[PDB]
Amino acid sequence: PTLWSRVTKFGSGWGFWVSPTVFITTTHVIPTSAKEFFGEPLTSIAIHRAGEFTLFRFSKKIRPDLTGMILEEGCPEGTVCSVLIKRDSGELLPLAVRMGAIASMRIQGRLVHGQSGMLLTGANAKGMDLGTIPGDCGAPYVYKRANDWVVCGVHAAATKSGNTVVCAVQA
Amino acid sequence: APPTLWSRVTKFGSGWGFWVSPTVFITTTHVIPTSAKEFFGEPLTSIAIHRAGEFTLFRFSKKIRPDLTGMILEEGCPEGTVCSVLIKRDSGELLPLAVRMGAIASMRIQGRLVHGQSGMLLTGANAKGMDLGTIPGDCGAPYVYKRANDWVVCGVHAAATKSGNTVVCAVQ
Ligand SMILES: Nc1nnc(-c2ccc(O)cc2)s1
Ligand SMILES: Nc1nnc(-c2ccc(O)cc2)s1
Repeated sequence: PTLWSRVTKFGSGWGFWVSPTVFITTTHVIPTSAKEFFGEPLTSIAIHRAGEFTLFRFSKKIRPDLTGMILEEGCPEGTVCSVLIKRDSGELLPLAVRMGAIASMRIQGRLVHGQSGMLLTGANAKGMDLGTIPGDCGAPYVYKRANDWVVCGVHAAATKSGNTVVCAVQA
Repeated sequence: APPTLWSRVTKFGSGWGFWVSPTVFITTTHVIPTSAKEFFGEPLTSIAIHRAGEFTLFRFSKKIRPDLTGMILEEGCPEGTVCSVLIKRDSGELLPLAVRMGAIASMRIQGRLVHGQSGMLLTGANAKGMDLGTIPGDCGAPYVYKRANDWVVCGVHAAATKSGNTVVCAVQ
């Protein structure tokens, strides 16, 4: 029983199973041509979009091995989240992120709205194993609170150092 | 981390060891099977053993891993160096956990006395549990870091606190 089981390759990045029926990802990684996802006809899937945040709800249990998790709109300022990065190499890369305010930020030429954060590995990501790269978009932001894991958003963007990041959030 | 470093990480006793060269193998002293009289088809008598607390080095009289080149082993690393701990987990999953290295320290952990180079994991607020942190079976996994032009190995996983971010690297 692991959080990592819920991180799934999806379009040009990743997504996360909140429940047996609920899948979250970053809008810009979703395929733009499709009749079905995970074997289910697109005609039977509810899609809820808010900027760079997308939620899918399926009409049957795709992952009945899972329990439903808490999903919240971002987290308090100063929370140290973990971004759960999967790589095509086979690497699992949980990185600490100190979270700040919600904002519209300029990132490599584009405007991105979500919760800002800064990696604790700091300086420059120097090595692919201490920061994010473009293929990582849709990875989840999580933290432990009392006994429960909380998911509060998905990886939307990062500056050239790979050290300022944006977490797209619900609503 | 490069495939040539993960190929050196070998399942061993109750954890792992690390091939520094074709003839040199390092591990954490407490993962060694205390009854073992033979390793990789060689008798104990044909092997040189160097032991300093939780650090153990094996030197063989012939090439066990001829596919490898010798790499640099140092005695810990400068304070503030960021290392990866190269942890293998269930079914080809590779978990290179980020750690900021601190001072040489002596601690009591789970009642046991441990000595080596302390570090603070950079994976979450606290690393309690297997998704963000280390578990007993991780002991012996190597601490590596990249410099300008190459990679260095600077010790082996010896211990971690109950419910915190603190780990200890046994050093030469
Ligand atoms: N549109 C929706 N917003 N939240 C939903 C949710 C959250 C947590 C769960 O475990 C399952 C569903 S549905
Ligand atoms: N006693 C020893 N300390 N270091 C050794 C070493 C280092 C790098 C190598 O490639 C091979 C051996 S032997």
